[PDB]
Amino acid sequence: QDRNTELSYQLLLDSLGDRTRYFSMWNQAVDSYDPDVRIIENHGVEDEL
Amino acid sequence: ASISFTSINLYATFFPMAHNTASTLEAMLRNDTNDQSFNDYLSAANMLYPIPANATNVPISIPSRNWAAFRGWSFTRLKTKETPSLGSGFDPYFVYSGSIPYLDGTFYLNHTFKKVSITFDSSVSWPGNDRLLTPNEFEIKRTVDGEGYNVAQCNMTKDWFLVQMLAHYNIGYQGFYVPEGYKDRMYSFFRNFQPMSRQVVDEVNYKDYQAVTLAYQHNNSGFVGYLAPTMRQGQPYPANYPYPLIGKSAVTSVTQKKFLCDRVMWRIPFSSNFMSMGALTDLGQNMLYANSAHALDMNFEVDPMDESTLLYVVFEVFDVVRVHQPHRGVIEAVYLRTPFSAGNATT
Amino acid sequence: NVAQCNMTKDWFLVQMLAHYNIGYQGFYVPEGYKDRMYSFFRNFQPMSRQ
Amino acid sequence: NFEVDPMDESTLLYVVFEVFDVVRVHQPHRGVIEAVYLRTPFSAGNATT
Amino acid sequence: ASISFTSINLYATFFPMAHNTASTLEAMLRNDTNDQSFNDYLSAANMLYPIPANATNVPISIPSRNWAAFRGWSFTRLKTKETPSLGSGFDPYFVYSGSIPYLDGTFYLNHTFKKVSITFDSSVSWPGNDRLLTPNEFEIKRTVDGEGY
Amino acid sequence: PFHIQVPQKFFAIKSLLLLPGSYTYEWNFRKDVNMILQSSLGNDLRTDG
Amino acid sequence: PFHIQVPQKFFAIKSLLLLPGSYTYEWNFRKDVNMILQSSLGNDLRTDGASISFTSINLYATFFPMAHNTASTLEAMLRNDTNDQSFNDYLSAANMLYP
Amino acid sequence: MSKEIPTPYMWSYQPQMGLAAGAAQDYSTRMNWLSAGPAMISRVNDIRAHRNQILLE
Amino acid sequence: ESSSSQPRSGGIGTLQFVEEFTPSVYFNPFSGSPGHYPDEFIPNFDAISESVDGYD
Amino acid sequence: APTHDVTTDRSQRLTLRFVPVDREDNTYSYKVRYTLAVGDNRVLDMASTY
Amino acid sequence: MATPSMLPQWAYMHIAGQDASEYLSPGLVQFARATDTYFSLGNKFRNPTV
Amino acid sequence: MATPSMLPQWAYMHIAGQDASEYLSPGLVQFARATDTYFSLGNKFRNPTV
Amino acid sequence: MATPSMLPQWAYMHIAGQDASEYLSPGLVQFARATDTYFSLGNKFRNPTVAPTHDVTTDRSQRLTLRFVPVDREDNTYSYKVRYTLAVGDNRVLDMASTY
Amino acid sequence: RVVPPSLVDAYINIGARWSLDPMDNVNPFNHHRNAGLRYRSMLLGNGRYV
Amino acid sequence: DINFSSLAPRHGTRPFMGTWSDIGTS
Amino acid sequence: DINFSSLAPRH
Amino acid sequence: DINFSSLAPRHGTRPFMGTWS
Amino acid sequence: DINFSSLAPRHGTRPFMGTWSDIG
Repeated sequence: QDRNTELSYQLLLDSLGDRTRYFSMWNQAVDSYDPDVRIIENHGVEDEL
Repeated sequence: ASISFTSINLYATFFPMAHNTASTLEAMLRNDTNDQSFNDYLSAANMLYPIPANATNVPISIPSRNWAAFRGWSFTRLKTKETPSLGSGFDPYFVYSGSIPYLDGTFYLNHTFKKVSITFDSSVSWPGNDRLLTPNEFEIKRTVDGEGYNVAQCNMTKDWFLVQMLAHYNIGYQGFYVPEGYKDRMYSFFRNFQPMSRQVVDEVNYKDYQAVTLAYQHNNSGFVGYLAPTMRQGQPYPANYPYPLIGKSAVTSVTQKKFLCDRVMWRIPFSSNFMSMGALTDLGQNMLYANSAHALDMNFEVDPMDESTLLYVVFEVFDVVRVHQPHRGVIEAVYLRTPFSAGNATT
Repeated sequence: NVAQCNMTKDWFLVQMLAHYNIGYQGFYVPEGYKDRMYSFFRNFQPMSRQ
Repeated sequence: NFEVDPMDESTLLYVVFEVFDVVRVHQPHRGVIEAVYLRTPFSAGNATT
Repeated sequence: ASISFTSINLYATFFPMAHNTASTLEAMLRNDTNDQSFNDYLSAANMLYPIPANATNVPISIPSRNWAAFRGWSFTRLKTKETPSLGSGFDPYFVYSGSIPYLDGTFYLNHTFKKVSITFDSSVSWPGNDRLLTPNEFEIKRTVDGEGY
Repeated sequence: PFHIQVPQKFFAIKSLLLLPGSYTYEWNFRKDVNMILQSSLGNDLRTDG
Repeated sequence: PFHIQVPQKFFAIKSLLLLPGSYTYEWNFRKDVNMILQSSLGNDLRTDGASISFTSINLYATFFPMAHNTASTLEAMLRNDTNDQSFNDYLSAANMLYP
Repeated sequence: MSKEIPTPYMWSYQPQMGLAAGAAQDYSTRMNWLSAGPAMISRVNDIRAHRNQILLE
Repeated sequence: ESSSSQPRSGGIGTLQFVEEFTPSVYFNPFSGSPGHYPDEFIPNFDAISESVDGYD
Repeated sequence: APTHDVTTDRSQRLTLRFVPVDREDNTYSYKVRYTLAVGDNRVLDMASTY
Repeated sequence: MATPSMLPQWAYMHIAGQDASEYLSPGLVQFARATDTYFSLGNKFRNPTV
Repeated sequence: MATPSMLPQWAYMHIAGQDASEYLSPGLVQFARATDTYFSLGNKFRNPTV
Repeated sequence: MATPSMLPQWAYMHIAGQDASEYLSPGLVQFARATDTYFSLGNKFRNPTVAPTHDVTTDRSQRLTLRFVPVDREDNTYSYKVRYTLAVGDNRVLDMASTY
Repeated sequence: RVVPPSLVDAYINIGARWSLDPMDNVNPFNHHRNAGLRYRSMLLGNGRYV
Repeated sequence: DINFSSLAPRHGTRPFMGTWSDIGTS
Repeated sequence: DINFSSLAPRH
Repeated sequence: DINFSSLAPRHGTRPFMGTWS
Repeated sequence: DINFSSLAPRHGTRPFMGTWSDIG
């Protein structure tokens, strides 16, 4: 119970190649969020015409 | 949603090694000196400690233990509704299907932590050789900072920033230049650390302040729906919602600073100088130059949250297995976990 | 078949051993050095609809 | 567990947990002052919620 | 009411003494066997627990903790409005200005206590070696003598 | 109000290792707002407040 | 309104001697009327209108009063590795039910 | 007489009246659990023999 | 000239705790009469009254 | 009989009860968590718990 | 986790080992004869039969 | 460090052990009792009461 | 002897001890190297990696950073001057790459 | 459940990079522009029967 | 045997001079 | 994160 | 006490003496 | 070539039994 290996396999594959290269076989396709959603960089709108 | 399984097969992909160099290989690996050895990538003893709703502190107690071959604490905060119970197949009370940060590493509450205390024997601080500006305790961030102990444009402590940089890349005594991309991974601290700040109107310096609540705020009237994504309603009229900070009637305002780390677990090495020096630390071998068992008590401080939360502390250890095959169709292993129990243990 | 396309797993093995030399130690994502513009992995896109 | 009387107004209970709180203060050189602060059963890292 | 400071100035008084007497003393107190030591008059961990309005009980739970070199407890009752927080230098909810019985020993609610029960491991009543005439708890006060108690 | 950390950029003491002893270190700073700030239109900030 | 005393039946905690220390203990209790109430006709008590609610559950325990010298001698000889307690399940079974 | 070659007793620490706060068996070590093979009886209890011998010396 | 303090007797230091308390191996657990049993592995025992009192 | 050399003399309860430290109520189950504490120099048997 | 398996783990789990009063220390045996007349310590330790 | 995890420094802070006339240097003790009518320094040194 | 008492356990289980290429039989070592280009056996074994336990770092009575207040201040109209009297303790060394 | 669009309009902290305070404790991987979870979803196609 | 029950490292004893229970370990 | 050094013999 | 007059110690500071260099 | 150069013809010599190559 005090072993965790599901978590530890995600850490293994961040230490071996990129996690942003998707592989549909073993279903690697890391969760992400867009950093323009979470952090909001409101810089107005380019209405000028 | 329902899911069922019809047919599960197992596939084995065999290298077609030559017959008589495969028998050489076999003979070699029936030796008990050539027996294979593996370790868990994150060698861990994993403990979850509830945080009640709006609790500000969670003490940890641990009985006396021989701490031989121990390595740093690592910790993060989870949510009770988002974490399923482990050790029992099927959790009936788990009614959530979003990302499980426990098992996916999709942490995001690391920015609520505020202090960590480490104590051995309940009377001696581990940061007790006066290694830190605040002598007992690491502080993760400062609320009420007048002594300027914060790194650039966030609440994070200078002491904390130093520890983290040392933990994940070994830099602090040669400056704080950016790590190389090789050693700065997707789950590394540096990559995911984002300072931020805004200035927002107060009431203790601004004397024309009115606290207008959302219903009575109006801005963009006659062109937008009223408190709903409905069709436009109202008339064009002067706005009255936000307060200028441009230059024409720019109001007095107070800075709010904060940071976010997502996909990072906080980490404090168990090393006399927090830089890494190979897997077995110099304080794991100093419990062989300090044979004994000590109590480990800790204290944490976190932001209140209305939702119930959990404290997830990875005690880093060595999970290591040695797998031998003495004879055909015989496989066996001896498994060892060092400072946390090596077997029997938790079910 | 290989997950979510028509491609056979016999075929997939052959093309992974010819473009990267992997398949006997398990299938894994190539390095950027290994697979480029005109290599298998970068250009292989499974898909499905209902 | 303390049994208090009802009060119309909100009240606080002030519990003092008596300890030794001792500071060693000594100067081993010119312009060097150091101190060690020990507090016994409640230390400076140990506290209740 | 408003207070200004102009001039916050520091003063010191020195005992005049021979510069051989002075220099002898310095060498004596630069040894770490001659380290000076000081302790608080009230050396205590100080913890405030709310009492809701019209409450009749306050439970306290303390984690498992070593109690080596532990002396007594003391207790008194304060009020919410008559106590400021010292942990935050900001404190806008303090509307009182009378005698603050937290920072001055001007307690006056020590007749509003009826009992206190002390236990270790939720199963051992601490002065319950039959020491007290009512063994399992102290009672600060009671109504009805009940045989002259 | 701002809080910033400013490094030493001088190529003789920015990577120097300095042994025991007492030193006198002084460096002067510039409060001209046309040299410590940047603008997006390049408009003078001393004809502005 | 019922008041009942209910034992543990699990075989590793059946007759264990639990030595000094603090231990979490947690157990779940069913509220399904069919499961916990027997009938003489074997109706469906869920359909019929049987209902139950638990109000108050406490865990009783009884300590033998023992001299502290002799109960720390005993403790010493049960905290040792070679003085391990061991139990059997009365019916050791692998339960396989086949249609 | 002899009941195994047992695990050592690890002494605790304390702020010193002159006691060592008792001792207790080491349970941050294997060598007395299960699951391996019967050929490791002199490969895992030779380890435990060696640990104890180093301790006496 | 000047000197330094008188000898002190008390508990042992932490550097010298390690050397005085190398782990012990008891090879015939609880064999023989009580009175040769280690009672100093009990963290409640006092050997200058030969009683175990913990006030629990 | 033994001369009181097998029995306590420093006062301890025979009979105790541990109130819940958590209770969860549900639609088909109930979960009750307790802290079961044994004071120093006391022997607890799990046959006598219910 | 450690060596006991096959015949070794039937002597560690007391399926086929020695006496129930030979696993135990001789002092715990003698204290489970002295006090087992009012407080049975026995019946909590396996005895094998073959 | 991992070796310091206890305090024999519960006598370094003088709440046990020696009184101040035994842990002070003999030269300080002489100085102290020859200057006390016009410059007291007996309040700077803890005495344990046990 | 006088060695650590957890040393035999560690040596066995590869937490400490010698590299698996000194621990393994010599014939296996050359087999692995030969077939390294198509059948790795390197990840089937562990290399012990171990910190120095002495002469490296002593954190006794030292902070890992210091703060130094100004001892000169000039609050001129376009410039500001500040001096600091640094103290680099004895048996310490400073790197100026971490002065800011 | 519908939100007012005036709560988060387009005037919120205009000129700064700030994450909203009631969005810091919200899971950001429970978002539909999570492009990892979009990939997995559409790798099985757009039907509810796969 | 057919269902387990093999337990007991006990005999019981009572020293002489009457039957006097407890020898209190020898 | 980053756990353990190179655990492969240098060939 | 009922005293309104200090003592003198009747001895100067430091009994202990050092050599001329 | 606007550039630097540093002590580099000597390397981390450490064994897989110690992260520090000793000094006499």
